[PDB]
Amino acid sequence: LPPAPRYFQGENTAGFMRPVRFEGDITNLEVVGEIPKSIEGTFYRVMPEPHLPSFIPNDPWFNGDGNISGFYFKDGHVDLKQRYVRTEKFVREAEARRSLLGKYRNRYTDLVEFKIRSTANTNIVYWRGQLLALKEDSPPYAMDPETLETFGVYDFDGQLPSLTFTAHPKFDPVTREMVCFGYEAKGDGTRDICYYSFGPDGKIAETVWLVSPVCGMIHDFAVTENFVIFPIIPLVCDVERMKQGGDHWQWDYSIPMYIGVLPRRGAQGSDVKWFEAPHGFAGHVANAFEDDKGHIQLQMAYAKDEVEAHFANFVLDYQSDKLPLAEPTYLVDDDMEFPRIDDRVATRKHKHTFFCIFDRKPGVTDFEFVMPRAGGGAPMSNGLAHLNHETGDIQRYLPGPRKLTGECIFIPRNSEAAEGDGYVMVLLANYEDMCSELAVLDTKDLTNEVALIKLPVRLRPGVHGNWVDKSDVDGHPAPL
Amino acid sequence: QPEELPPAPRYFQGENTAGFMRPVRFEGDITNLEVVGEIPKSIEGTFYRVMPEPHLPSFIPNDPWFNGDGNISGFYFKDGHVDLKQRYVRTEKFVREAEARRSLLGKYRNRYTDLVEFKIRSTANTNIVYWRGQLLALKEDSPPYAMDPETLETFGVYDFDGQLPSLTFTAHPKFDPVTREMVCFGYEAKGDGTRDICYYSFGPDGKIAETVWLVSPVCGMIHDFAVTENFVIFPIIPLVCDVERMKQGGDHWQWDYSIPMYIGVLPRRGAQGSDVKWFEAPHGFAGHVANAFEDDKGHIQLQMAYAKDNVFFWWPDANGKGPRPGEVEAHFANFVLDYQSDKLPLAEPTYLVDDDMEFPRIDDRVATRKHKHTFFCIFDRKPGVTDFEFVMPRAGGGAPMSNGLAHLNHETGDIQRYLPGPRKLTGECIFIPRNSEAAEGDGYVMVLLANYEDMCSELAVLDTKDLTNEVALIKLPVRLRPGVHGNWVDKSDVDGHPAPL
Ligand SMILES: [Cl-]
Ligand SMILES: [Cl-]
Ligand SMILES: [Fe+2]
Ligand SMILES: [Fe+2]
Repeated sequence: LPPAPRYFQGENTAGFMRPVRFEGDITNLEVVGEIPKSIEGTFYRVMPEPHLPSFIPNDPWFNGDGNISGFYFKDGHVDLKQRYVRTEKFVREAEARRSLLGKYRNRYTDLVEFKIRSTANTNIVYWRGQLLALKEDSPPYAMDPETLETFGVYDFDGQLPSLTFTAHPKFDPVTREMVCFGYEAKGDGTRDICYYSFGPDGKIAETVWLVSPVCGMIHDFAVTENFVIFPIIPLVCDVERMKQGGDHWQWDYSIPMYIGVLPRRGAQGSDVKWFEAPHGFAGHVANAFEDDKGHIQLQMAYAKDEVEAHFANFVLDYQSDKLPLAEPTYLVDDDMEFPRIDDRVATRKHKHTFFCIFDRKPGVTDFEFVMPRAGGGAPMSNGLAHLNHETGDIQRYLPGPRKLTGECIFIPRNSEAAEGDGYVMVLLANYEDMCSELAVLDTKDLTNEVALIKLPVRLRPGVHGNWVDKSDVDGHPAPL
Repeated sequence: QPEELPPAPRYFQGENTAGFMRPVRFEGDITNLEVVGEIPKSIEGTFYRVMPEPHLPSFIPNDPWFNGDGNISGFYFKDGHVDLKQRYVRTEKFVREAEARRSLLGKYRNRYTDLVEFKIRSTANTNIVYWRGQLLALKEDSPPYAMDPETLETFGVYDFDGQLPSLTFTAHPKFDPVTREMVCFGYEAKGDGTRDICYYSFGPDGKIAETVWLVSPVCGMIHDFAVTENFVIFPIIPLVCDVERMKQGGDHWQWDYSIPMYIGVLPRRGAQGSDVKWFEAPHGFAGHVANAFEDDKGHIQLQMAYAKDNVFFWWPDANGKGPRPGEVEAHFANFVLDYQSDKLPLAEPTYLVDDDMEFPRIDDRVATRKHKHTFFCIFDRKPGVTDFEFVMPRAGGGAPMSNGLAHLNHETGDIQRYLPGPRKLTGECIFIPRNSEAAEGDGYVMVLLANYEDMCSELAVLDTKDLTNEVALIKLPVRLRPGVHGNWVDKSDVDGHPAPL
């Protein structure tokens, strides 16, 4: 076997990116200010954090084993629980005490044969009394919301029709359905997309097989009352390249940003229309909804070719036979990503969005101090913004010149709160202290920290996270 | 409000919790620790160490470091790999404060400052030893807390199946490698300010063997003791307890300039309390015992750290006077005691080395018998050895400092010194026999380093053939607060203690 290094080396594991690899508990986290006493629930977030040094030099950040953080809030107190997902990779590498899984999404570089290659390191969502730890090349891993014990790879009682499960399922607040898909749904380099949904009784509802015009990355999707929408990133998979030891993904300058529209209920695969947005990068979906003309308003981060994407509105008409789309309109000027809405209006008209920004205004980030301490290979964000879509008012939270942010969560103030009224939480990297902090903001004034929770350790830059409110028996908020 | 408790802060403040002393308070696992160099693959066992680490901010401003809840680290070694397991002792203090989510226990050894009545006040934060399949987490004002060596689960306060005769159990029991006895005592054994010492021992069958009640000439701190084939020896630190001072909110301990360093000698087997002889060493501070043994004349050679002033300077005299931090040096002293002698005053001890030293360890395979190897912490004040300008603003305020280890060969007089570097400090070391046939003092030394450059802890592995060379440096991703005592439990020892030489 290629030798297993006994310590981490290279930019992906330097400074703030150095793996900690802790599993366990820190109760009674230190707090500056006051956590509102009525907040009750858990903030779950996932970070890639390699458990063992990779035998692959400069293994990318996005290949790291999924480590789940839960912040448990009650009566103005907060406790941390942290545990690795017991993926096949994690379990087999822990038993061997060395790395065995190879390059990102290239099984031809693995030192042993894996059934499931998931690092479960992209998203952590709640479904019917379990957490689902998500990686778009794999089924979910089911976990206990209270103990963070791993139950195992989850196939929804043998109903899962796809080899793959998106990191970005949508929760319909009216129907209580989890709306899902997988791309490369029949394995490496396949153009198969499987669209499927689960009702609140846990039974599969939709299953539709459709065909992508290229084997492209479909990272995120959008759901409206009557449609599901598949934006394709121009990253394209060739299995022949992989068999020679090459990358799963390669950028294709020549192709549009395809946006597939499929009827949400009772469709065949041939019903998909592959609209052609101008060449660019499909970032995260904020939300999509049908307007009173029945046209789809798709709001998502969009880049051409630190966060360098813009908050785009695409207008889609399923009835239109013209496949080429106009350039989108832009809702704000900011370099942005990681958009969140009040999920009580998901798949319907939203008028509040919260997102990460990278403000390049001189002085906002002390780059001279931060860059030599930051390591490499994770998105950077130096603030949050709140857009009111009705008034056009924007509030910006800037944590400080020596701090960066992850993706935020939104918490309704209570079950009677107006859309976008409540609290925002976001994990900060404090490069001064080389510690993580959890900031609690009131949506009445996003510029002010109501509480700053001071972790005694670093949490590596992570990916997605979700709020599970104690008032919601099914873990998801009630519709507005 | 009229009965309102003093407020509990929601974050740590003060020097005792700044920089490297900032509480982490993590419980759980870090497996497969990063290693520079190579851990010798034949090393198999666990290094257990305890640190005081407050779980909740004290209602007392600037609460001393030594008031922190006992947090147990285990470093599990096998086949050149090492895993960390970390867990708090479930003391009454820990459990009740966790349930209230606030501090309730008051000053060090002053129950009159507690916000509620405790049955057991232990923080179990001084030592962690192995006895008959359990860990015992030790604090000299309390019985031990029993813990699982594999999971670090707390079983609870331990009274040795109802046999424990004392309210108190020393942090420094001795393990006789020939008889396999655990030799123990407690001072203040009948409660606050009592002069009662209970000397007791447990055989390898778990049954109590000795129990002797004796009387201290003063209510003085007996932190450590020594055991020979035929004697037990009680050196008293001139820190003295007055209960009347405690009732007014004052310190348990206060320095007494006027008294000798008393050294009590009691026959080890079948004695009455009246058989103790209270020898009078010159006024000074009784530091840790390396080891004691009887020579061929039957005289006791007691080897211990000894200072001429108050090492525990945070407990000063009645006028609040004492030494500054770093002012008092302890030296490696040899006291000669003859139980048959009727002269109570003793000569000044002889000194084995010049170094400012403490935390002496021997090859415990010769404990209570003649030893010819000692490993100890040193504090070298030679300019440049510690970069104080860099370290002091990052160190917070904690235990007196160590910037190296030394190995003394008592036969040859040869000393080797391990200096980890100008921006690193050391804890107490452990000694590991190379194997069951190794000569005395032949094997490995481990020591936890505080690396102030990286603000991380490291575990250094040394071979006794050359103490100056790190064979492996284990790089923890976190800080472990400076701790107190630790012990090696070798996988080759069914009872957790090495076989006699
Ligand atoms: Cl598990
Ligand atoms: Cl326990
Ligand atoms: Fe994503
Ligand atoms: Fe001690």
